[PDB]
Amino acid sequence: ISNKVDAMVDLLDLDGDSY
Amino acid sequence: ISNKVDAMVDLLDLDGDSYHVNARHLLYPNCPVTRFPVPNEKVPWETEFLIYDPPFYTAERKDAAAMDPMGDTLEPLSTIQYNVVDGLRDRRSFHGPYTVQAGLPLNPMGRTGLRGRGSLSCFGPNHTLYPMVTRWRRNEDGAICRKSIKKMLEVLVVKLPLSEHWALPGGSREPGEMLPRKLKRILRQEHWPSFENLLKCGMEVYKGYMDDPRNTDNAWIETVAVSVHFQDQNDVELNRLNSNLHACDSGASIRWQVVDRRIPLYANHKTLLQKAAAEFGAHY
Amino acid sequence: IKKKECVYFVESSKLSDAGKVVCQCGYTHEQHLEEATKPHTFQGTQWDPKKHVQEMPTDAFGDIVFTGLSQKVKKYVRVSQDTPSSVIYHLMTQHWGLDVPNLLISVTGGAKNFNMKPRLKSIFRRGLVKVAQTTGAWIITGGSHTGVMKQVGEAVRDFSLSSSYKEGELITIGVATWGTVHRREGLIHPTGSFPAEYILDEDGQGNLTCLDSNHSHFILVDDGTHGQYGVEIPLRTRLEKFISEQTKERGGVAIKIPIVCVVLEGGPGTLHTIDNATTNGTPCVVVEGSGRVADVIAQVANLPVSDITISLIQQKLSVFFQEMFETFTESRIVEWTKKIQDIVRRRQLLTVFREGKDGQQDVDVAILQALLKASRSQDHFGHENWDHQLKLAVAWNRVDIARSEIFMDEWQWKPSDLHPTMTAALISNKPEFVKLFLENGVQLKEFVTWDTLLYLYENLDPSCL
Amino acid sequence: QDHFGHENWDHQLKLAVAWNRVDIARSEIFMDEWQWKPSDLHPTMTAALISNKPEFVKLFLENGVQLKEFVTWDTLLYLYENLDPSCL
Repeated sequence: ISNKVDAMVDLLDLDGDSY
Repeated sequence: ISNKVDAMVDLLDLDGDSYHVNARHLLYPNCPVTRFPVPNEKVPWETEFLIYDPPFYTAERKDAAAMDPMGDTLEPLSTIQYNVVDGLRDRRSFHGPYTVQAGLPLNPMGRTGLRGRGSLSCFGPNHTLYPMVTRWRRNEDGAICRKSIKKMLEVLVVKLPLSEHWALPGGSREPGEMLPRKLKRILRQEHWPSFENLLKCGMEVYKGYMDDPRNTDNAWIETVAVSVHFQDQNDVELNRLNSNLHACDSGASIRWQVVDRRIPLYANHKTLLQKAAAEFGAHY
Repeated sequence: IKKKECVYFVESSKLSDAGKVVCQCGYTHEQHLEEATKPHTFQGTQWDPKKHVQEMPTDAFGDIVFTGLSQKVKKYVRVSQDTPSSVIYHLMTQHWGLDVPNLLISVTGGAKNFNMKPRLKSIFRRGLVKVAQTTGAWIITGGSHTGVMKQVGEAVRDFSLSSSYKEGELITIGVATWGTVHRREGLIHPTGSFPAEYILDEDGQGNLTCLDSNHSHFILVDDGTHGQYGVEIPLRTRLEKFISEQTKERGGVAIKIPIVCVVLEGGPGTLHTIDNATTNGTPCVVVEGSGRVADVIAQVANLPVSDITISLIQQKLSVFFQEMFETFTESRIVEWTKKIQDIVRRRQLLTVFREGKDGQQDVDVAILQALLKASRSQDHFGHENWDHQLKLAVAWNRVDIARSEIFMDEWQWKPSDLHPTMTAALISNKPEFVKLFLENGVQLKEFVTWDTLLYLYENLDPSCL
Repeated sequence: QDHFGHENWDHQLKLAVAWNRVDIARSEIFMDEWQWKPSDLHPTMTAALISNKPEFVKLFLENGVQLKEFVTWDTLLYLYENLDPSCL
């Protein structure tokens, strides 16, 4: 469980050229 | 785990304006009077109507429109002309449209909603000066301001023991005397009558008007800013300014101080200081 | 002792010179760092290196703790500008007890201080530790106490006193100018060695910049001068072209050492520094949000070759140095136009660390995508790329980067190919790679040849019983 | 409102003892440019030791307040005059 809630801390911080 | 799910309960609940400020305050430091609030659109009285009026209270200490220790007359006593140097009441302004419209000299920087007081002791400009004594400062062997890139400055300011700020001599036309003698409003308590060429070695900074709190519509303080710089950090020029400091009959202290936007003078010198700081590329 | 190789670079600057802008004398006259040619030499009309600048044995060859800021030790060597790069690399490994590193981080940017969003601080200062913790890297920085080189010294202090672990001792090598240092005096010793001290002073020493506190090793270069800032540029790029040239040695068959920049602030000169790295074929990363020129190249990162003639994006530097598009006091902005248009052309050798959609990946993985992105761009004659990136992938000890990047394309199976890499993880140990290769069909009944054990037992743990 | 130097990062920390709000001491007045000078933390390190307040001491030990330099002779003489009066 402790490894999986750590995956949720980081989951919710998301709000002529050729010359 | 119990501390981390508590971090998730709180994580998901997320779905002219620059005319006057200090003159437009309420309290004026002697008598409890305030009668007219004017905001940043009704300040210049030449532009808008402002049919509402501030009632008047003048001369602040002794004699309301007589002003015999102060030195100005009544409005029924035929107010002396607008831009005349005569007489000993120096009414020679620096701005052109010094307006005596209502029989009294109304100010040119817009109405501050005030009285006509003799806080200035003068119904006029009161052309004053400020000897910006300026040490382009040092360290053990000569420094600059590393804070941004600029140069750091040191300025003598005197803390008067009663008023709670740190000031400079206001050369505001010593009564009977000239402007370099209310330069000696405080500089007589720096003990020397010998050297008198202080502004003769001065450099002009800014002529114009200050946001003095003790202004009114008929009395307002415009000024001239004068720098006295020092680039040596070394010899007789700073020494004659320092060895002529007995300060024998002085109140508190005259200590050399660094400059910033956070010095303990409240408003008047502080809005004046950066114009001196702009000329030499200082930090402010 | 290894003192007879690092040499002085000293000579008078006041033979005759009217550089009286500093008011203390004419131009650093005698009783100064000028000490040798105080009698009359031949003419001394122009001091320029036709007029010779001597190389004598050094006087700063020691070790000084910051009083009283920290307690640890750090090495103090000044060095000439003409010193060969293999000399200092022999000085670092064989005499300072430094391991041969696995990557180089050359953090560059602006010298002036800057403050960004604390989310960027909590990402960049955290992950830059998490690079050098796992890999055992070196962080080549710019020395003194101000600017981007200050912010990287924050990140080591944010680790090595909070989670102060000997396991993963970070190595940040400061390269600065002996001459822009704030206290050149109090650090000289022709004796040769000293566990001495000096005191940090920030607000004084107006032009001469003081050394940053949090660094592991200090290297100071000079031209017998003072005040003149950029003199370490023809050393750091000449040094890093040799460390990237030098190879590893390890029993699992060795690699070439890679190299990466990190730019934070930027500005003029840094834009000249970035493409000079990419022309030599060393990739680097630009961070989003913070930076004078850095947010510029972040903005023109994904646009194709269709150039503004920058004037719309001239003042995207958020400080507004020179305050305007037109009063920028930089004539021929066409100069900076070519420097951008060469950088954005090389798509492989430049990445950009976007905050929103790459920060949750990591700043670890993005700084290690980029080395893998460059080496993917350059292989020769077959499937050496999926041999070369895995050769790197041993020495990272980054198992997921080996898994999520170079095991998701079409892996050319040929499981004899994993045998020079299976031999690596067994000796290095590194046990977690062996489960990864056993997933990929490295059959142990075929792998263990007779000659492999003979190579295996010659590479035991030497401290073992 | 500070006057004449770095008294602001002395005055806010003087408040920050009396709050017992360690994160507000951490997240606000330890994220700007702290002028290091770790003799400056000595009138505040003396505060948290007497007041106790133990959690500030780990914060100052993070900021390089070296205990081998801090404990002067006169500080202990000020320290033993401020014991817990109800203690044995």
